Amino acid sequence: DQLTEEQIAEFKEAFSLFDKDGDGTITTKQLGTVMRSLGQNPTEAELQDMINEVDADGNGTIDFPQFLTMMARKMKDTDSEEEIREAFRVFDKDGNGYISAAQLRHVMTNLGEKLTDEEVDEMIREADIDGDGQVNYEQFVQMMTAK
Amino acid sequence: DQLTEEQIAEFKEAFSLFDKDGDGTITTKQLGTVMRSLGQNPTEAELQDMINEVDADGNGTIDFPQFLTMMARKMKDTDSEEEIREAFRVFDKDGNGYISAAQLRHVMTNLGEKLTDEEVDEMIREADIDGDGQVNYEQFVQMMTAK
Amino acid sequence: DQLTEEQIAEFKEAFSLFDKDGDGTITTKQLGTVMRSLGQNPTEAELQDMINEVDADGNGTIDFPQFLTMMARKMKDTDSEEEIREAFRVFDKDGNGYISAAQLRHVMTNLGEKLTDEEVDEMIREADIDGDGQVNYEQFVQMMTAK
Amino acid sequence: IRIQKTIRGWLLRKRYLCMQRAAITVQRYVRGYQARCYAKFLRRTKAA
Repeated sequence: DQLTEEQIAEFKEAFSLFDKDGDGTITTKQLGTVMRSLGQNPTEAELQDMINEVDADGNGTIDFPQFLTMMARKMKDTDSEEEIREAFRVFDKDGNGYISAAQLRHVMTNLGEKLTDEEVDEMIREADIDGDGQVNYEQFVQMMTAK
Repeated sequence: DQLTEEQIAEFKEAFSLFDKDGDGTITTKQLGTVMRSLGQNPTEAELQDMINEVDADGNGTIDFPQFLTMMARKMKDTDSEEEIREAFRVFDKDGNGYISAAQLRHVMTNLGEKLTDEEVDEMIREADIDGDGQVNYEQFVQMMTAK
Repeated sequence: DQLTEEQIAEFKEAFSLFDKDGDGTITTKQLGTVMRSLGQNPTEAELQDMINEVDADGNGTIDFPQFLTMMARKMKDTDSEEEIREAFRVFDKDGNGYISAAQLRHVMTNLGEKLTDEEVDEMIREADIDGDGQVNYEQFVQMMTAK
Repeated sequence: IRIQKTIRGWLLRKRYLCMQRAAITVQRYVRGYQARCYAKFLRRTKAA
């Protein structure tokens, strides 16, 4: 619920960075953007839930108390590398960490959250992913938790 | 009398099984087929009587309400298992509890309402009847009555 | 008959999959879906019987302890690929390994408990489409055994 | 005549009963396979 003052300062500074209006309270879309920026773990469905909760509030901006509350909601997940490495393994029929980009991205987009074609293209290009070869995921999650 | 709705539903399901049209009406041939398939025993004379009653309308198809009335009228008549036992005892000339398979086959083939010899072979194979070995009438009646 | 902890973890994982809340509580229909997802195949009538047996007395929904008790008491391996093949041969009046798709749909929808048309369409599309209009139940049983 | 009518009736009854039993078993296996596929689909969607 209540975080370390270091994280408080980091969140306020991220606010100010994304405080285009300068109000000090982050917008819903800006809330999702900074959640993506701060290594948080929001779901697209969870993001829409937060958006509609703020719309019910009606201000359109995230105050610090609710921000800390949804920090608590995020860190209650306590997700680690190993669970999603295992998820990739069950997706990796090879089992060697090297996974085919084509089928992996098809399952990634078609099943569950649907990705736009652009997002897939830039994510493949910038994440050293080969066009059709077998790409390792372990380093990706290692630098997930490293960030 | 009023028939229990569970039996009515079972009868409707049986009708729909062979109803190649799905309209609740079917040809009198399959009417008799499902009449026998219900486990009841109508005489072919009674079958022809029912067929002519239906043909009086000229439809040639057994609507479900008239089908239910036919079911009730069949429920009116109920022969007993002891009657079948006595009928088989009549053909048990030896009276040793066993009857000859070949003579029973001849009885089936060349008496009254003659039926196909392939049906006789069906009786032989399904009731594990030995071709020449004596077969107990009572065991046949019991496994016939098990239903 | 306590269950293995790996199976317990798999049950909780299935609860997370099926239940959006992910609290370990699922509905009776969800109970049947999870029963049939684990590889145990009881009939719809059987599933209703066990549902009435448990009666959702835990919290109105099949929770984790009642789920463990049900899987413990209803553990079985009655499912056999040869049994499925024999049943399909029973369907196969011709006995050529192919059962008419229209006849199979009619039997599934009309006989006994009524399957949803989507289920029959899924089964038709699952097996290879054939020119004769008959599904080859041999390969069907093959990938039923595979997964 | 009584014997033969009863016999043919019982034969068709047994045919119908065997049909019903086979259909129930096949429906049970179909539903089991469908539920298994749905569970695997849920796993894939969650991981994705």
